[PDB]
Amino acid sequence: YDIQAWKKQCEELLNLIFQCEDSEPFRQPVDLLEYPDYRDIIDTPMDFATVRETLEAGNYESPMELCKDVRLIFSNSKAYTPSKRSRIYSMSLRLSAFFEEHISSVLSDYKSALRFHKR
Ligand SMILES: O=C(O)c1ccccc1O
Repeated sequence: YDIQAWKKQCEELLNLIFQCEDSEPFRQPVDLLEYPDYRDIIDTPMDFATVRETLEAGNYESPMELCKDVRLIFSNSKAYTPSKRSRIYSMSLRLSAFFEEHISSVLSDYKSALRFHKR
């Protein structure tokens, strides 16, 4: 029932993601010189370094907020891809499955901690 435990759990999950080869296209903001039409399709760029920095700055109030930003990295890849069989989009799908399988317990534990506190 540790209400604060999600933060270190998310830091550790981000460490695992940064080690994953599938995260390489998503570690830093999409290079706008390499993809000049990116902002014509994507309204809100997001990347894992931004997520980590937001977390480290103390600017997430809950793991659900972090999860919304990570999910935005994946939805941006899905929206920008010219093909559902592209290399970068295929990496995003694997990385998304890995993230979802690991974040589930972080969210569950946080929500359980809040409920225990309210009780
Ligand atoms: O699928 C792609 O080719 C792609 C390229 C740049 C950024 C995100 C992407 O999904």
